Parts: sequence; C-alpha cells; structure tokens
Amino acid sequence: AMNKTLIINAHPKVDDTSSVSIKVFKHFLESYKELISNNETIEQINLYDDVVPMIDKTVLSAWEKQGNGQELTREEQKVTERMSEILQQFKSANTYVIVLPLHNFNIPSKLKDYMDNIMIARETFKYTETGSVGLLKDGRRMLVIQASGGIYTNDDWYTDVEYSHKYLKAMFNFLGIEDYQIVRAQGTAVLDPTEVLQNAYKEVEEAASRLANKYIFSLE
Amino acid sequence: AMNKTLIINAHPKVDDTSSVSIKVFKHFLESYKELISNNETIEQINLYDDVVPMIDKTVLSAWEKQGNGQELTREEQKVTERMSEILQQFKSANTYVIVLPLHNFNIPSKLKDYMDNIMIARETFKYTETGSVGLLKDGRRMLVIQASGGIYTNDDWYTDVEYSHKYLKAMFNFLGIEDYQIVRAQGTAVLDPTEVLQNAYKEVEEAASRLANKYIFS
Ligand SMILES: [Cl-]
Ligand SMILES: [Cl-]
Ligand SMILES: [Cl-]
Repeated sequence: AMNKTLIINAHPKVDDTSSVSIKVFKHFLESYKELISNNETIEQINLYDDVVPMIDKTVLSAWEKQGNGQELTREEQKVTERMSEILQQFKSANTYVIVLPLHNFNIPSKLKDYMDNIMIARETFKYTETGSVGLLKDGRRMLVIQASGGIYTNDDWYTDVEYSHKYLKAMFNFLGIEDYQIVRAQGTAVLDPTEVLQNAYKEVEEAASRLANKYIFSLE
Repeated sequence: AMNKTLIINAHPKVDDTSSVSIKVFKHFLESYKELISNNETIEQINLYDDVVPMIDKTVLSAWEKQGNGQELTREEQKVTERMSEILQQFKSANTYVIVLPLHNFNIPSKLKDYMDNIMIARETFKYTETGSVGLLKDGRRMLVIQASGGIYTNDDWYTDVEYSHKYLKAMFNFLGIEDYQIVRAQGTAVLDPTEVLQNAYKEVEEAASRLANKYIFS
C-alpha cells in the first residue's frame, strides 16, 4: 500500500453538510490534513454518487466466464473493468476512512456492494485448505465514522445488534486490517445535537493525531 | 382474515435453478403447495427483478417533507408510493420465506434495501421512552433458505461471521416474528452437491409440513 488515504463515503446524501456523520468527517479531514506528511495523498469514493457495481446476473456471468478463460461480452467487460478500478484503488491505500449513517442496524446497501467489489480471491484474500486467509496483512489502518439515532455503548440489545460495526470490524480483520477504530456519533435522537457533535469532534481529532502519528499541543 | 405466505427472493439470478438456494426453495414450494388449505395466498417479490427502492437523496427528502406536512414532488411521490406497496404487502402476510445466497458474510445488498422498506416506525415497529418495540407480535412465521460455500454449524470462525442469519434473526425477532427457522444449504464449496441438495430438501419438506400444519409420514 502507498502513502495514500481512501475515504469511503457511504452516506446517501453524499456531501450535504447537515449530516451528523458528514460534519464529523469534515472535522476529521481538516484535522488530519494538518498533521499528515507531505508524501500522503487522499482519494474519495462516493458510494451513492460514483458507480459501484452491484452483483447481478451480468456480473455473475462475467465472473463465471473469466474463470473459464471465456471471452466476456461488451457489458460484462465494462462492468468488470469498473470493479477492477474500485478494487485496485482499495488495494493502493494503507489508511481507510468509512463514513456512514446507521439505518436499520446494518451497513448501507451500497456499502455491501462496495464490499462485493473489494473482497476478491487472489486479490484481497485467498482460499487455502483449512479455509481462507487475508492478503492485506501489512499494517493498514481503518477508521469508521458512524452517526446513529440510538446509543450502542451500553452493552445491551443495541450493542448486540450493531451489525454495521460487527460486520465491518470482522471483514477488515479477516482481510488483515487489524488496526480498527470506530467513532460513534451516537444518540442523535435522544442527546443534545451540540453534545453529539462536540464529543465526536474530540474523538476524531485524537484519531487524526493517531493516524498521522503526530501529537498537537497548545498552552491555555 | 386472509392467510398469506410471502416469498422474499433475494437471489440475483431470480429463477435460475442452477442456483442451490433457488433449487431448494422450489422444492420447498412444491411440498408446501400440496399441504396448504384454500385459505392461503402465495405471493412473491423478486428483489433483483422487481422495483425495490433503495434509500437515496430523493427518499430522504420525501421522508423529511412527509414529517413536515410539505407537499412531495412527483418523483418523491413515486418512490414513496412504491415503498408503501412493499410495506403493505409485507404487513399483510403471516408466513415469510427469504431465499438468499451468502456472498461475503452478510445479506445481499437488495435485501438490505428491502429491510429499509419494511422497517418503518409506527408501521412495523414504534419508538417508546424506553427504546423500541415491534408491532408485529401476532404469531407470524419466518423461514430462511440460505445457500453458502462454507459450513456454518461447526461453531468456529464461520459461525462467528454469519451476519446474514444473525441480522435476519435479530431483526425479525425485534419486529415480533419469533417463529424463525433457517435451512442452511451449506458447504457447496466442500461437500458432494447431491448430499447438499438432498439434506436441504429433507429440511424444507419438514418445514413445509410444520408451516402448513400437515405432517405426512411414510
Ligand atoms: Cl448522518
Ligand atoms: Cl445459491
Ligand atoms: Cl435459529
């Protein structure tokens, strides 16, 4: 992986500033940009604006043919080329930032489609005899920024059904990405909006320092 | 009352029986249709063929305007009316069958879009001052038919990452659907394909018997 950070924006509203997770992300990005070395570049994929191919009849057909050395059709060629772009972009980054609203206790549908683009055998993982293993075991880092109506840190039912987080941590650990943090801008339905924003802002500042490996300090 | 079984087909191939989960489902359906009474309507929604709106900018705008009493655009009306049809169909059923392949340890993306259509506050659940509670606690039944390359019943890593089942069970329990069964047509990557099919077949026949409440022993 290069000196490159990749933003994976899973918010249906893409760039709308009034989104809690988008506000927190923008605060993160401003903070991060101050601390990163000059060798670091940044890319962003917008899952609800950019083309992120869904697994359909055509993709399954393309994949079956590729496994038989068979020629692809025009549309099979075009979709797989885009999936290849998305995968190669993912592999090129050693720092990942996922931004999502938690709706209905799982990752956004388009984030599932994105997972379907980047979890590829012989590329990000491989099959063996006792199962499979991840191929990206080289010290990459992941930060998840999640805004939610409810609160998930009370070790109750909500904690148990937070499948967005459970799934993402699991999959990325599988791939080899073991440095994982989630910032929960949680309780937007029951807590003070300025309280949510300010608590999340502080955590993503600390995350920015960590990821950039810098410490920032001011006298009072 | 009209009893209704609703088939939620989450396979991208829709009707192609080269797919294990669809093969098993078709086997289930034939057995069930032989056992049900004349008070039983069967309907099917194909998530990869029928229109299943995903939550996007337009849907969010529509929902905001709805919660304000603001008039919807022609486009916002179109999506919300389709989402309404999907939700009313879901609520009208008392038996559910979900058919899915396991791709990447979670529900198919279109099945998430479907969940986003059917989990609606004041409709299938409601908020309290305590938290949340389902509104469908009335003896409904759910059967999941899931095909997978790996085997998930060994209480190992695979069991720990079976988020398709974990999520679906959790969500439908929450809604009030506590009568839940999953049939795993599993190990397609490692077992004899005839063994996989035959084991799954036996399981769905027994499921069909349980759901129709007509057991025929030989
Ligand atoms: Cl948000
Ligand atoms: Cl299948
Ligand atoms: Cl179970």
